[PDB]
Amino acid sequence: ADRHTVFWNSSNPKFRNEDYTIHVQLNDYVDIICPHYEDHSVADAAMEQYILYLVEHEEYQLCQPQSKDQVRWQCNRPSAKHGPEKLSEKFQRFTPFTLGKEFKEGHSYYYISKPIHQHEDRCLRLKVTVKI
Amino acid sequence: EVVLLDFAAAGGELGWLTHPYGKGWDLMQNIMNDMPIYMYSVCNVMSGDQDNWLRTNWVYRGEAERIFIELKFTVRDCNSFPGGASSCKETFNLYYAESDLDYGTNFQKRLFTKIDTIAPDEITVSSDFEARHVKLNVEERSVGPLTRKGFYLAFQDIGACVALLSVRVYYKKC
Repeated sequence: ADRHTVFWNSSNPKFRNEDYTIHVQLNDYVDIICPHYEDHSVADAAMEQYILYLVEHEEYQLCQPQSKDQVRWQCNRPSAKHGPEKLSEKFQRFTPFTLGKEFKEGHSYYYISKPIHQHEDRCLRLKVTVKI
Repeated sequence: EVVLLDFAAAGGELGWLTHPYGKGWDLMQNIMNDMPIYMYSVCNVMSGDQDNWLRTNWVYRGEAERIFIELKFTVRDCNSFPGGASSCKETFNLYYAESDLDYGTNFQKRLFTKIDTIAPDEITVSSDFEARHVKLNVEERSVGPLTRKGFYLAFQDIGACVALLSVRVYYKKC
């Protein structure tokens, strides 16, 4: 598939106006790349970490999950030896796994985060629209 | 029990060969019971002609002669799709092969022997999505005597909607 890379970190200016949106096709992947740090550049406490949620429009608008059920992934490996922790979501129409998400042409879908290096100063969120 | 392979225990660090490349089985990530898990999944139940293979790494046999192979997996009912998928299946095939050398990326179907056609004891239906109900099947088979230096397992999908969450291979000592 075409894959779409999203760097999920507060330094990414794409998040600056709270309206980061990407446009994908069915069966594309979105690779959400967690913040990641080389072994000495930044103090441990300054390293960003997030809970990622996949939520409905109302939760995206409020930037607040409605329930823990919406946790999609956690960016909790900020200095992992191999490189950044990555969530790779395939925008597939059907799943055999009932905790996962189905995606439809012509629909839009939403990720928000909450910080674990938690002074929530700012909303990071993402809208993904699936074409026909 | 001496465990020779355990997919879930690798926590996503283990990647298996897929054939044909970029069609078929995909490694997916989800949270279940508040922990991150990985699974190989495929669901091409609408189109013609699926023949998607997932093959493990080469597994060194050591002294194992008879291995037990435990699978845990979900399968979705072919009647649970809006279309009505007339090319949908609810089984998949389990195979193995022994070899004295790892072939690496040179995957040859013909060297594999079928162990079994695997079917879900409990099928996933529509109403399971809204209930967030996971019907996780368990099937175990055994193969032997093994005699070569290592072996592979492989899974062949022919148009089912299947997620494979656990593959454990072990032998028994006394």
